[PDB]
Amino acid sequence: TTIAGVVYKDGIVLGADTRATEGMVVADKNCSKIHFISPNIYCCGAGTAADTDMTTQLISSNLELHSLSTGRLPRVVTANRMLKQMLFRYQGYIGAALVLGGVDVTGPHLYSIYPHGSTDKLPYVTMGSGSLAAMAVFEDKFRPDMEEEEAKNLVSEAIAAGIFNDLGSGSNIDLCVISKNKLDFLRPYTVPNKKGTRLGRYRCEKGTTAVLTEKITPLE
Amino acid sequence: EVKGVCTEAGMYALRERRVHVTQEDFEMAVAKVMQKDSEKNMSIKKLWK
Amino acid sequence: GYSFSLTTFSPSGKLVQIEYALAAVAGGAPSVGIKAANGVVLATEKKQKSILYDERSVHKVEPITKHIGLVYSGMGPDYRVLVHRARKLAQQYYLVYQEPIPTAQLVQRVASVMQEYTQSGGVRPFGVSLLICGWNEGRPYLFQSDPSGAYFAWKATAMGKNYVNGKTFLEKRYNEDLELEDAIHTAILTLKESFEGQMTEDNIEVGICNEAGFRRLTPTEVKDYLAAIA
Amino acid sequence: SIMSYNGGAVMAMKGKNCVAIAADRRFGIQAQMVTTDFQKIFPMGDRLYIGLAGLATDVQTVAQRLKFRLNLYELKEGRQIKPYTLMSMVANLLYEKRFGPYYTEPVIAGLDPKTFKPFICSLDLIGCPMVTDDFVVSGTCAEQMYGMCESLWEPNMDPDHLFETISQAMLNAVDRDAVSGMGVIVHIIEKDKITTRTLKARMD
Amino acid sequence: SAGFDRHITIFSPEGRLYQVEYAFKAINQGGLTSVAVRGKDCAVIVTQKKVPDKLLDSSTVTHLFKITENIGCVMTGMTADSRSQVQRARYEAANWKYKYGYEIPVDMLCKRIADISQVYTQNAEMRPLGCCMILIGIDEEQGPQVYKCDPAGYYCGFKATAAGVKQTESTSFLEKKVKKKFDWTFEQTVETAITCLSTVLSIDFKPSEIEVGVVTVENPKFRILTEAEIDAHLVALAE
Amino acid sequence: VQVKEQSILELGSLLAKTGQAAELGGLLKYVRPFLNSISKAKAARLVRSLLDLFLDMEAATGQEVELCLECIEWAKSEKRTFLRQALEARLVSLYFDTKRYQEALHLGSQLLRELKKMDDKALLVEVQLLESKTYHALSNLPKARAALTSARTTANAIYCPPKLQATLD
Amino acid sequence: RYDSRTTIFSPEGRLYQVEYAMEAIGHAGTCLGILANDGVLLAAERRNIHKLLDEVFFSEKIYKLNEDMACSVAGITSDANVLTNELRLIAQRYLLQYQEPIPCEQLVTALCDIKQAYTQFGGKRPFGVSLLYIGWDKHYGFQLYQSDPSGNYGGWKATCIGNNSAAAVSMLKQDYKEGEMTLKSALALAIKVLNKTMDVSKLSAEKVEIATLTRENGKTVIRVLKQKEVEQLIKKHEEEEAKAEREK
Repeated sequence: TTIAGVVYKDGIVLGADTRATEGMVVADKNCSKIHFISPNIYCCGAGTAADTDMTTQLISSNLELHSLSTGRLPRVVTANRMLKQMLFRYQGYIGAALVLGGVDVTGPHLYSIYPHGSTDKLPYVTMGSGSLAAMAVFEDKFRPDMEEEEAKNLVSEAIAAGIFNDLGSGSNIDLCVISKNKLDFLRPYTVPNKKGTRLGRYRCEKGTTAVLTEKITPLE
Repeated sequence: EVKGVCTEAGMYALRERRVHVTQEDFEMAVAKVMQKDSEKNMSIKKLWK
Repeated sequence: GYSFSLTTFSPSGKLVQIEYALAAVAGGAPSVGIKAANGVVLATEKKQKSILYDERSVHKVEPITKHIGLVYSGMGPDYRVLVHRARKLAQQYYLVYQEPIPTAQLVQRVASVMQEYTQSGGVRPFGVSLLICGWNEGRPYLFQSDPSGAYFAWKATAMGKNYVNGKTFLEKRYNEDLELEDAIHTAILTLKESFEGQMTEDNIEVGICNEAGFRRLTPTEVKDYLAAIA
Repeated sequence: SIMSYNGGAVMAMKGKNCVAIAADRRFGIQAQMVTTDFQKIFPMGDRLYIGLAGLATDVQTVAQRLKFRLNLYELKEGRQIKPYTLMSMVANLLYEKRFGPYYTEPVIAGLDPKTFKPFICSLDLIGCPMVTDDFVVSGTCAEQMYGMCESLWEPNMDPDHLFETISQAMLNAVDRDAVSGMGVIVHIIEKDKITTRTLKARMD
Repeated sequence: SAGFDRHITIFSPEGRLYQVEYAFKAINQGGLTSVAVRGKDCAVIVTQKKVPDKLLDSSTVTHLFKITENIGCVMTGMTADSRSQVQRARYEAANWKYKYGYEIPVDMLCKRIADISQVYTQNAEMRPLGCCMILIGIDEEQGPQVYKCDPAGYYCGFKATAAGVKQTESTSFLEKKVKKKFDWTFEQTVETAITCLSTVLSIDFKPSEIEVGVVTVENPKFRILTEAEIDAHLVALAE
Repeated sequence: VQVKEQSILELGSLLAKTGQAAELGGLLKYVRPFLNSISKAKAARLVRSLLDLFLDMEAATGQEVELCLECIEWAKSEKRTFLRQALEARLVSLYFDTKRYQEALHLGSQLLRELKKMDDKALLVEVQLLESKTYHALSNLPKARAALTSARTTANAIYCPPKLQATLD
Repeated sequence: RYDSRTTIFSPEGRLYQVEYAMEAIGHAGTCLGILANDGVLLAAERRNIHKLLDEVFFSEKIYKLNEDMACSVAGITSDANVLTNELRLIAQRYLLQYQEPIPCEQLVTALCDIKQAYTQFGGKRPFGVSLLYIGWDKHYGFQLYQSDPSGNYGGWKATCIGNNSAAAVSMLKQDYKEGEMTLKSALALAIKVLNKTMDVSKLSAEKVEIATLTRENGKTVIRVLKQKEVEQLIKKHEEEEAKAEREK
């Protein structure tokens, strides 16, 4: 698990990977780790998978309740206050590591949330198991107020450093670009890893398995 | 109210300066005499289904 | 009269205080709703008592989800309660089933909310009837609740004051198959039946359902729609 | 562990216009079997099944609680349930016992009620949904089942070869397991009919 | 005629209820009138005071109440019900900042006030607080606003505002006033806010008998005018 | 193919505006199996528009009333009830244009044996009002009064008489 | 007087609020079930069939409740939706507990104990709803039951509703069958009874409703039969009137 975010001169680029493991066995080769919050705010999830999923759906339901009652666009600082106040009440039992990012009237805002309830406003963050590898790419190559394709090149470089570290991915590098007006979301942005071809004949025969009892039930 | 049919059917001939009374005069007089309560808004009906 | 209360019957008929609550519905602002072949059109009447009232402050056509809208005819202060009830109730379906709630499902539940205030014995019922629209699974829908707790499924109807003139209008008017653009044309033409003198872009307020979701109309289109189109 | 107290193996596999599901038959305490007719696949409406594996208490418990909520759903609405809708229903039921959790891992397989589109997914013991396009497996002998399905699966398969692939995947993997076996039942469903077959396996 | 529902809060035959609309004439025992005016980028509250005693103080009389640093209000009706209404307004303005992390809009606050006044009509067994509230505030990308909350649970935002005893006479003056397209350059606002109250009450007041609260988009803090500069605007209109 | 199909309607409009009748009346004789090619319900607007632009041209009445009778006998053998009743209502209007004396009344009586028995309503208001013209044209005042009064109570149940109201008024 | 809450008793001595609710159902719809060997049926009436409605559910009086039972309804509609959502929730609680369907009698007594309990605890109305029961079980087969506002019930072989259609019970005895109780013999009896009680003549198909329940291969299908085959059932009875006048 390797997630990262950055703030360029106009918006926020998020990045993640596509592997969920159970033990030391790859359970999923294509998992979505970038979650919807609002039409300007997205959130990357890390930690316990079911804890991050059920948390990111509740707060996204409250902001849809909030903004439709209010009648205007939500704020990133509102989603910051809801998450750190909920997670503090569970005393860190819910294991959720989140990267919160969005563009408000006041501009872009990027946060990092720890499962005990501590939040940090930063221009660039990494979370997850391979966060140590992705952070070294940032500090070597971050400069303030980058352009669009310059910032997209930095994140896909930083995520790929964690992929070629352990607990990487069956790689489909994801990107979510949030700007002041345009919103992008790219699942197959980069496929660096391919599965090799199968060079053997595995001809399953029509009748090579003994059957004790058959049963037919039609439908309509 | 059979009389009310008989008076209003013959009344149609009076406004025509006519003494002849047809079957069409009665069939228009049936809808005139017979009416209904015409219970509107239907919410009273479906509170009480 | 026996009535005076809600927890007892009359010796002959039914509950009288619920019938008196329907009298406040008929003394409200008029409204209309027409179900067309590709969408449902809601339209209501909205006049201020003076030239001082800001018209763009409080709205009548009110969205519930991205495909469900709702109007009323009664008292606006009681209207804001069950709107906020229906918002939070619509999210509870989506947290469980992860799917936008169908329009026949809220009316099971919103009418059960208006049910509960008709119980004993120190509370009052609502004085608001509703009209609920939406386009779920291709076919669009148009329902109507009441303070008693029952509900319907209309082709076209009209509530508020002078509804009997709008009903005999729509009985002579509404056919089976028209588009949404012809539906708004006969939805303002039935609002002109019982409205007051001037009808500007701020006297009416109109929302629609497409299959592309629920939307309410800004006064730029509504000025251009009422511009000489009857 | 607690998952290794009774054993079990549930496999689902997606075909061209059809979907198959299979499970074992052995019921038993840690080293002592009891019977060979323990049901682990339960019908939840037509053309849509579910498989359970793990602790034998929570297999019979959750399959009754889910049946409790399904019949109340299919009466408030005249329609049947969509396969995406059941996955959200099961994930709600497991997450309510967040700290008292049921020890099972469900596998859902079925077709679309309107179209012919198949659907497979599996969940964790606390309700993490995970949809795939080829196969899902659950039970104690999970690592043996990944070794068979990664080599034998083909994308577009008729119901003839899909039955023969899931047969050889279940027989060769469960015979490597010790606490699973004693018979394998296979359900293969499609738009027109439902076929149930039992296989000739090692009874040791 | 009715007669019927004139003790408790139930319906009448056709179709209203009387205990809520007896609170509308419960404002008028204050013997007072308040005027709010929004013309352009500023906003003005004006309200007279009535001091009937020399032993009575001056500082503890003012009906201008500061809710938050950018939101002020004025209260009419009876006195004791007015201050408990303000205590809920000060309380829920701070809950918005705590729950949601930013300053509450003036539009959102009257929803939270009128919904509390709504339950007392729907559910019985509490007297429904016979007072009226007028708000002002500055909103980003919306300009200044003037809102009014009612004892029934109704609210509506509107430009020129009167309350107290003399609504129908002051609003009749302001309909004829706000019909010409004159600009409102922060002293066109105040001078009309004075002379409307000055002719409807027919007082043309001496400088020490009123209060004026103000807010402007150059300093969005709520501000109560000094007695010296009240005299400066009074000598401005009568040149 | 279809670009020629609407070109028949386009050239037929040129046959009407430039003022030639045997070529346009020959076109109305030509498109009669071509009427068996498109939407049969909305074909009545196509029959109406080609008949109206034919009759608005010039008094060549040897082809006017005769090609009307050709279309009547066609609908005896094609059996579209709404079209043939629409053609008779134009025909009795054509009878009034020259004051054809009793067969306008004889046709209108045979329409009222049909129309008030049917379910369509807006064609009744036309034939009730057009008889009230010709009873007044034959100087019978009280019978034209009764035909007008029956037209009033019929005209109270229509979506829009958007132009027929002023014709009635 | 004694027209207060349900508590109290009247002198001499009875319960006036219960009697007011039991007379209210006569001014409501009309429902009836008939005898049948190897089946059972229900019949209902479409009230206020005005031409600006949709009927998106196509089942209004009838509510299929467990798997092999349904019910009619008659009374206050506000209380009708409360009972049906409660009654379906009883049958699934039993099914969760024993893994066997509810045997069609103690489902009725479970509701009748709820409907009674609002007559003794103050201050509530009683339920102003009577309703029918159809079903099949392992022990007795096809059954009929009749609810009351007081919580009283009773089994039947043919029954109906009161002040609307209380004269139908006299017709059910005069045209009674016993033994020869096939479904087609009973459907012909159903359209004849609804002919007189529904005072609108000629019995248009949009004013009625017929629901059946049979036993087929151990499945107990439940049919809400469509409007097309109502038509050929009505015209059969219209033909039998022209055949019956041959004695005249």
